[PDB]
Amino acid sequence: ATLTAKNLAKAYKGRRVVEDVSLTVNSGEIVGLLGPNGAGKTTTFYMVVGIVPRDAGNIIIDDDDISLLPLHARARRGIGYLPQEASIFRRLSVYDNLMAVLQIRDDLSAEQREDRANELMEEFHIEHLRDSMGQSLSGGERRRVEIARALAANPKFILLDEPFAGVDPISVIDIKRIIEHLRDSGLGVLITDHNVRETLAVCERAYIVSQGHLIAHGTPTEILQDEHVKRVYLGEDF
Amino acid sequence: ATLTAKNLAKAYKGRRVVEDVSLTVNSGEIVGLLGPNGAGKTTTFYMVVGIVPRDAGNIIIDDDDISLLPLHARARRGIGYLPQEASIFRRLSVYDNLMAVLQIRDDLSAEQREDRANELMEEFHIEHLRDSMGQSLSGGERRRVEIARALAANPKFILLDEPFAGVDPISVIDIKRIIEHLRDSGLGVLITDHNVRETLAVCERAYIVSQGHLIAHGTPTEILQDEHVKRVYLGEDFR
Amino acid sequence: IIIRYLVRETLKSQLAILFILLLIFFCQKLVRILGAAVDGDIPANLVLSLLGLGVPEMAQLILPLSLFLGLLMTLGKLYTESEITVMHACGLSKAVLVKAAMILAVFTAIVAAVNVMWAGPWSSRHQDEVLADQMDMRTLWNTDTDRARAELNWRITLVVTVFMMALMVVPLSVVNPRQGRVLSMLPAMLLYLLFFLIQTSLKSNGGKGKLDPTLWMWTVNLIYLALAIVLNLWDTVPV
Amino acid sequence: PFGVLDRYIGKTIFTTIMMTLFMLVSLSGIIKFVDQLKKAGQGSYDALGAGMYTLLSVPKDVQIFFPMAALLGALLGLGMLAQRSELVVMQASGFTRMQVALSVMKTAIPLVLLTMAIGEWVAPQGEQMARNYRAQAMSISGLHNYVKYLKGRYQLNMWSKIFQPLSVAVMMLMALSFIFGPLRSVPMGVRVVTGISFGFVFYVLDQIFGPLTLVYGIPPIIGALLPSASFFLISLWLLMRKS
Ligand SMILES: CCCCCCCCCCCCCC(=O)O[C@H](CCCCCCCCCCC)CC(=O)O[C@@H]1[C@@H](NC(=O)C[C@@H](CCCCCCCCCCC)OC(=O)CCCCCCCCCCC)[C@H](OC[C@H]2O[C@H](OP(=O)(O)O)[C@H](NC(=O)C[C@H](O)CCCCCCCCCCC)[C@@H](OC(=O)C[C@H](O)CCCCCCCCCCC)[C@@H]2O)O[C@H](CO[C@]2(C(=O)O)C[C@@H](O[C@]3(C(=O)O)C[C@@H](O)[C@@H](O)[C@@H]([C@H](O)CO)O3)[C@@H](O[C@H]3O[C@H]([C@@H](O)CO)[C@@H](OP(=O)(O)O)[C@H](O[C@H]4O[C@H]([C@@H](O)CO[C@H]5O[C@H]([C@@H](O)CO)[C@@H](O)[C@H](O)[C@@H]5O)[C@@H](OP(=O)(O)O)[C@H](O)[C@@H]4O)[C@@H]3O)[C@@H]([C@H](O)CO)O2)[C@H]1OP(=O)(O)O
Ligand SMILES: CCCCCCCCCCC1=C(C)C(=O)C(OC)=C(OC)C1=O
Ligand SMILES: CCCCCCCCCCC1=C(C)C(=O)C(OC)=C(OC)C1=O
Repeated sequence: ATLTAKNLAKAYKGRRVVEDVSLTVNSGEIVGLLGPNGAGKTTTFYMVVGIVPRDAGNIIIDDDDISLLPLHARARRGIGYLPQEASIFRRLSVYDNLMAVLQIRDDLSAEQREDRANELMEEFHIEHLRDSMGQSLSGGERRRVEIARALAANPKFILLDEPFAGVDPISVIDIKRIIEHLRDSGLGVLITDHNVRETLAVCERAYIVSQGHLIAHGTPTEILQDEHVKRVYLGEDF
Repeated sequence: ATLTAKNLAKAYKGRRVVEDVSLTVNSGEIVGLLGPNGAGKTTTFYMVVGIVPRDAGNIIIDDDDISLLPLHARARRGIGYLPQEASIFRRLSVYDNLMAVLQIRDDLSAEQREDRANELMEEFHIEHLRDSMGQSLSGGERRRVEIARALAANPKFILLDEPFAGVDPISVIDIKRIIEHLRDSGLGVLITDHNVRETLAVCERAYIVSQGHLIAHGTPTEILQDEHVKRVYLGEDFR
Repeated sequence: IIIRYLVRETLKSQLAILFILLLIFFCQKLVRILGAAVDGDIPANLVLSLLGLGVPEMAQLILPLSLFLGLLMTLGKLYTESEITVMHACGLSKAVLVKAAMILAVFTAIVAAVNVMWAGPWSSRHQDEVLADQMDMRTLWNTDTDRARAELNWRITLVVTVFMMALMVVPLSVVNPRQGRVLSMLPAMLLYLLFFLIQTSLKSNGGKGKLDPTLWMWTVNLIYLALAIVLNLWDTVPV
Repeated sequence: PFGVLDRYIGKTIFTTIMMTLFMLVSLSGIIKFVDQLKKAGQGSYDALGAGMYTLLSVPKDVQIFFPMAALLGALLGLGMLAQRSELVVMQASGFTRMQVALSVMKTAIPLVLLTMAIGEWVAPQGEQMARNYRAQAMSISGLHNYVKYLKGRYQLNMWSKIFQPLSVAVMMLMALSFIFGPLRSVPMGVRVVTGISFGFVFYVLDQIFGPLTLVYGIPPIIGALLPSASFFLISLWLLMRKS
């Protein structure tokens, strides 16, 4: 599908944080939304998800206006969110919290819940953890479950929030692998973070927003060639 | 002088996070202390400073054992700590922060502090702001006043805690130009941050630990060509 | 499942406040009983056992309060771990937060009603049986239909407040990270205090007779119940 | 001697003590106010206890709320300096831990000189007319010689008022040992809950185990000193434990 976000704006106590950004994502495509910490990148991402209500703007998921909806109604029509910090259900087993989301999708029968939950433990290599509770997993084991249950809501365009967040460079070779896995199932990923040496390697096109308006967009080999981004961000990168 | 550490050990409950780590920093020399998270690289750093009490170690500056000493008495031997947070005194003006720690030193006479303070505000190019409080300075004065205040207590081995720690890659040139300037005044410095791309681009030596102990202690060109560190740490491509 | 997770999690924090708020009320019931025993009746007797006959009278406040305070501590704990923000980012509504605060409130209501019907009377009949018309405290729940200051309403307004305080917590236990975690209770804790200051100063001020549940005791129970619905249904057009 | 850190670490503790005490006496004013108009109607609308219980009973309430708002502001104000990381960097510049202790105690000298100032002149003079302005419509000097007009329960009441300023200086000592004790960068929510727990335990230990000592058998002068000395020993044991 063709999630389109046109003319996003916001006012925090008179201050203007974002004005007229236009970012789209198609299915099977990783787009990045990055920039300097001037409000910019952060508040624009929290409107496509929906925790921050917009001032004036129009979000459509490929046919229909969803811009006046909360986050929880947007999760029915597609969009699936991943928080930055640890958000696994702490006192529940891995199979239980993978099922506690799977109990809500009402286009399944009760014997289709158990096949689909078993199809997700085999896919993400969590069949050896089907009785272990939360708060007893590692940063590469808990992160697998956090995607394996946010994929159980049948989403389109999972959009992750800082999924590097401080981790050693041996454990980004598999965070990039489960992200390139989601492109090969037809889900357009929207990544946004601080770690700019990695998302320019995984993305197909980025959206650098800075000081309000969107300043450039396109393929990451056109980003480093551009001179206008180079004054605010990525000084002498490579 | 030199600051050397000898055979650190620390065990909270059963598991030994630190097992026989040793390092040596001289004057005018950046040296990193790197590694994966939870491998002791934040526990063998705080044992050098003195926040966590050591168990079986021996921390030594040039001719005095300081391993039994707490942090407040270690800061007078020439050790400066800079935490990875704001750490500016908020409701106290930017002149007063460089005055509140100049009054700690007793070998400075009462008139001899003001010309030293005006020297420090001029050296780091922060003379133009003198009455701004500190609740509202910048992201770029929350890092330059901390150095110009922790330099005021006359350190010898200033120990940074995560200097980069989530800033813009245009601000990694301005918080690196004043780290190499910090050693130009004859002052060894021990970076221990997480983001391993620029600590290897600023230092001359490293001390990568893994789960209890050292793995390699060479220059960065003896680490990227190493084979043992490329399995519990960086990976298979770092060119 | 997600309802059975919410009920099982608040209940371990509701059956823990019930033995923490008990010591606060036991000691406070023991402060006032020593004033009538160092100067009142001779304490060679009842002081332990008279305190044990005050527990179904002090249970009229700590049973609605332990559910009110229990839903604040748990929903405050689950927002800051980002478990409720991820609860309805994968598809469910705020109704599952409300349909878990009432299936628990049905449990505490049938303990509050069993406390206020034929358990408070049972002890107050026996409280004066150890010190050996217009009673309104020994009087059982059926024969409260007689005359002027029948306070059947304060025996019925604290079974309603078990249900209604369960509806004011699920929109008010949202925590803003700007205000912090302990400051996002003072909107809710002060609102609970404003309820029992009016409910008590309309019972005793209205028992001798100035204003009774005709136009004053059940309108404050209903401006405060309709507040619990407009604060809970904020996700629509303004009216 | 009164540097810049000495006039900054001892100023935030002075406001947060003085503006907690206002927030505790106003909350104990309102829920005393609505208690005192469920009695009105006898020739006194704002006169029984409603209106003129604001200068006539409030100096009584800055004496029974003063110790547990001295454990508190020295925990909620000093814990603020440890949350935004200004207490580890004072030690990382030379300002030692026994100089933090020396500078919070210099704040206490305006506190304990104020409490026995309005614990002798203002609190009983206010509280005496707080009953006369009610009964019409229905100290140390003044309480020393009354011990011989008996010929017990009152000698405990006098002797628990002379070193009541000592109860203030011990609370800032206990609130200081908690900051150098279980600190762990523990969040501000717990420092609110360990400020009410030992605050409420003080109110119980002052009014239960004060008279309960006297009823069994004791001199009354040590039963008054029990709620402060048992909180001086807890602070002393907590200080000499992590070394
Ligand atoms: C987890 C977190 C949350 C925790 C929350 C915990 C909550 C715990 C709550 C515990 C308590 C619950 C109580 C309750 O259950 O909930 C109630 C409802 C509200 C509940 C709310 C609960 C939820 C809150 C939720 C918050 C959010 C979560 C309240 C209550 O209880 O309300 C009332 C109560 N309230 C309070 O105290 C406030 C309460 C409120 C509750 C607590 C709130 C806490 C909130 C905390 C969180 C805040 C968050 C923001 O807090 C306190 O307690 C504080 C306790 C400590 C608290 C610590 C809190 C923090 C803890 C933290 C822990 C970790 C009130 O007290 C009043 C004051 O007393 C002392 O003053 P003084 O010392 O004196 O100055 C105090 N001194 C103190 O406290 C000392 C303290 O050290 C001071 C404070 C210390 C603070 C320590 C702090 C520690 C801090 C630690 C660090 C923080 C004052 O302190 C105050 O202000 C306190 C001050 O503000 C401070 C408050 C607290 C502040 C806290 C700040 C916290 C800060 C941090 C947090 C922010 C206090 O205000 O008394 C009322 C009852 O009194 C009466 C009545 O009015 O009816 C009259 C009584 O007699 C007297 C009198 O004593 O004065 C003398 C009489 O002579 C007469 O003069 C009379 C009137 O004048 C007459 O006009 O008055 C007596 O009479 C009867 O017995 C007498 C005798 O036998 C025994 O005495 C007889 O005498 P006699 O016969 O002569 O012998 C009488 O005879 C007369 O009458 C007869 C009849 O007429 C009678 O009538 C019948 O017959 C008629 C027919 O005959 C004809 O028709 C009928 O018509 C009638 O209908 C009827 O049937 C005649 O008969 P006839 O012959 O004519 O026939 C007869 O002849 C004659 O005339 C009669 O028989 C009586 C009896 O009970 C029942 O019979 O009834 C209670 O009403 P009640 O409810 O109705 O009971
Ligand atoms: C809300 C203001 C008072 C807070 C008091 C402390 C609440 C946390 C401690 C009580 C508690 C205990 C003892 C406890 O043992 C427990 O065990 C599983 C809890 O689980 C959720 C608890 O909440
Ligand atoms: C003894 C009279 C005063 C009792 C005050 C309440 C004590 C129980 C509640 C507080 C508490 C909380 C909230 C709590 O979280 C906790 O956690 C480990 C405690 O541990 C011992 C506590 O005591």
